[PDB]
Amino acid sequence: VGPSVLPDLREQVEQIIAEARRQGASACEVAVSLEQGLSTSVRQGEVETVEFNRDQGFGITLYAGQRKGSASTSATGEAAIRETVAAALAIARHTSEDECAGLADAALMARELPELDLYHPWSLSPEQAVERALACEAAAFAADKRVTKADGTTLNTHQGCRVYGNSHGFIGGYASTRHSLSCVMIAEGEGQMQRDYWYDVNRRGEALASAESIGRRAAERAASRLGARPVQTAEVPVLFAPEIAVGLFGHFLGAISGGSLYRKSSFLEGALGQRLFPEWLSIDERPHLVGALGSASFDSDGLATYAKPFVENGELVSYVLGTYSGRKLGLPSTANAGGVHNLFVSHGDEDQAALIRRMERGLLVTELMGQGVNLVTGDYSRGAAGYWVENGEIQFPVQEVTIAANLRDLFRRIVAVGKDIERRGNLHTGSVLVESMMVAGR
Amino acid sequence: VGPSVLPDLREQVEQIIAEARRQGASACEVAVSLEQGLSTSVRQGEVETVEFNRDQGFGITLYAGQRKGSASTSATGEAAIRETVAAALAIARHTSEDECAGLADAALMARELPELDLYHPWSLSPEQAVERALACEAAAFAADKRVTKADGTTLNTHQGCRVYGNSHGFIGGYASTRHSLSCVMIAEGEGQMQRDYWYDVNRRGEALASAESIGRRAAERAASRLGARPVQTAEVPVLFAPEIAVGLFGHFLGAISGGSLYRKSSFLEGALGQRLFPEWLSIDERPHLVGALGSASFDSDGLATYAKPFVENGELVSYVLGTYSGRKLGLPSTANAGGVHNLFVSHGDEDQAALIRRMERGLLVTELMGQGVNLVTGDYSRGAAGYWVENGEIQFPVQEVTIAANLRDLFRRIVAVGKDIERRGNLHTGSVLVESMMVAG
Repeated sequence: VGPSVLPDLREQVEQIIAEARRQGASACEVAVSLEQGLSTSVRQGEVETVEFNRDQGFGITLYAGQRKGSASTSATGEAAIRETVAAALAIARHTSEDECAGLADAALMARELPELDLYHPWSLSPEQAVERALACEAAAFAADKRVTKADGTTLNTHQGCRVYGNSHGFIGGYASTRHSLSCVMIAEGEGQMQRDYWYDVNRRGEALASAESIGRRAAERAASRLGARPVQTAEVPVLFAPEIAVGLFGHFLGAISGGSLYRKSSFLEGALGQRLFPEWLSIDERPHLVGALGSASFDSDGLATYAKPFVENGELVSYVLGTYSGRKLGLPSTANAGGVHNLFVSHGDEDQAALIRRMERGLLVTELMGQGVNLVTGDYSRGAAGYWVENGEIQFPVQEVTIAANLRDLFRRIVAVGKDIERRGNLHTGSVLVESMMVAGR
Repeated sequence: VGPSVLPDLREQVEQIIAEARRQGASACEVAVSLEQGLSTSVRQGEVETVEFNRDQGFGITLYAGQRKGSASTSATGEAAIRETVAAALAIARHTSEDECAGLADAALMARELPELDLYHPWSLSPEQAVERALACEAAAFAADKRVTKADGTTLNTHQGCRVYGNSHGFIGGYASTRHSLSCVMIAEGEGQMQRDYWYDVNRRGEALASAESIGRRAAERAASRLGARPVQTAEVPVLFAPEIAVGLFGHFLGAISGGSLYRKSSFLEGALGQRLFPEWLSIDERPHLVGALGSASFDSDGLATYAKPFVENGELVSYVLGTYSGRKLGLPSTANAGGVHNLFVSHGDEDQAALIRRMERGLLVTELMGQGVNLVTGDYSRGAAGYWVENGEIQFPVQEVTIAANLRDLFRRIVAVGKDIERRGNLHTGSVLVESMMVAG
């Protein structure tokens, strides 16, 4: 599973497309995936599993005019291809016609594909996987006498190849890697027991934060929570840690995606051209970053991806749409069939410490809990944990509180975005200072 | 994919074991899985996907003395077996010795295997699949003017075959089938949007509750929630709806499983032989039920499964253990490598309506939220929703409250178990009336 195999997979995709044709299909879309890697788990100094995985499959979506049919299988080979295609068509021929259905026009298929350098094999023997996973836990325990237990420490290293093709003649494919190391620790103190973790993800294993650093960090976090208590119900400013900030903007994205929009299940429906954020705030996508964890050179329709803004000086200038979204809404695709890639929120020059100082007083949120977000109405209420701030400092840990606001207002009330930017996924935000929110606790 | 295909999978298992031997592993364990079915989704009267799946794979766990390794693939053939076994061994040979590691003794492999009749293909064209999924959503909307939106209604019908083997020479395998229809609805009222759902599951497609009945129910449930409000903080009795009662006993199971126990991460850690429940309460396992959703004739070590109690007259008479658990704890296996199969909590003759009455005043819980359960200590706190009861009737819907207690005390405080028994999974409980809990709002 490397670039070296990509050619076999192209050939496989060609055969699937050809078979669909032989069987009478109007058009079709095919995806093939190979993946393999090694996954190591440790706990309380014990190795629990060390496992090697190799997974292959393909899925096809077919058309019989305006009728649609899908099928997938992990089998390979001629009979399999014949069997899977025949199934997609049994469905296509017995389901109904969709006006919006069918591939993008052929002129729209990516003409060329940048090299995104996503493939960095990690030479990692299971002996070194176990060595590191254990060095991580041990650094946790070694960091504070009060960290007395662990949930898993998991080290994951994987390689994959994906190829996509359609009846329009498009065929595109890339190989990638992803390595991660997560650590989950339990600490006891002040009449209580508290839990936290840390992790890192990188396409190049070598760029992962040291196993030690990840462990120390999961431990400090666990320990800092000891002695958490509620606070007095009050409307105060709230500071979201970068990794919780990410989820917020996730709700933004969901709300501006075609699916939500045309299902009339989005608070942001119709918001194109509106000020949803502060004048200084921009949100923009950069799909071609070399080595990035969210890079992609084409979307799930096979349109070329391109750099673009979604929010510009506070203003929503674009929804996130694929071909079928666009047709549903009477708009063009934004070459985002399958979502965004490498999203960025613009930020100032202040770090979390600076932002805490600026907040003066309020709630720093480092964890949220529950399903309290309604995308249809923007209504938001979630359990939360973190630290209370006063006189520009962290006074003490907080738990058993809930936070409330409408997202619509929340986004308007963003006071700053920090330069303490998260790098472990597809959405780079720093910490987010919100002017005020309803904090409730008893 | 059914019984006709088993012998091919046996043969495949044999080959893998042989190939393990060829590469010099001391012993091994192999599992092969084939699965296929149809999955239909509908939403607001639209069809969103109709898809046919077919998935095959195998996994092997190898030993090199007291050293252990595992690998899996979904590929097939002489080269896939060679490459996958080679990999499990590369790991075995480069990881450390575990004194407790290795298979169960050969004497213990299941000598025979009852016919559990878990295989009931559903002749369901995608045309019919879609007809039904839609008829379910339509019944929901038709049930109450206030049910204005939907999340998915999903219909799944699948078939599988599993075969497992040992280097001890044990080989065993069964075909099964599993069909479900779930419906998720949204109501609007009273300043509110409320979400709820209903579903059914059965190995026989025809035994599923009608698509209409499932829809009506998801809608009634969504609608009943409109106007939910908090209640005043108080210590009071709490009645768990059967489907939430399942999750409770799940914490109990987790707590008496080998892993929790030897990791010293269980509040029930020395509990064998103690009263944890009312004298009248018993919990027992019945793995051989014909056609049940949880039936199994052998565990993940290949020991024969058998009917047995875990709680007898309120007393914990058994943990849930596999061979590796047993060794860790210095105890025999309870033929429960991979968990329990078809568990039952004993109950009285009262239904949910009867238990509401008996409770007189308190909180009926029909949903929980938040990962608020500490199995290490038993501490429990969770977001909850349902209805308030007074004068033995449901007064109004409740939301934005939490419930708290230690499970240790909670289980001691069980007043009764309803006969409204839950059938859609591995755990058959009725509604659970708890004497008192801390309700906060």
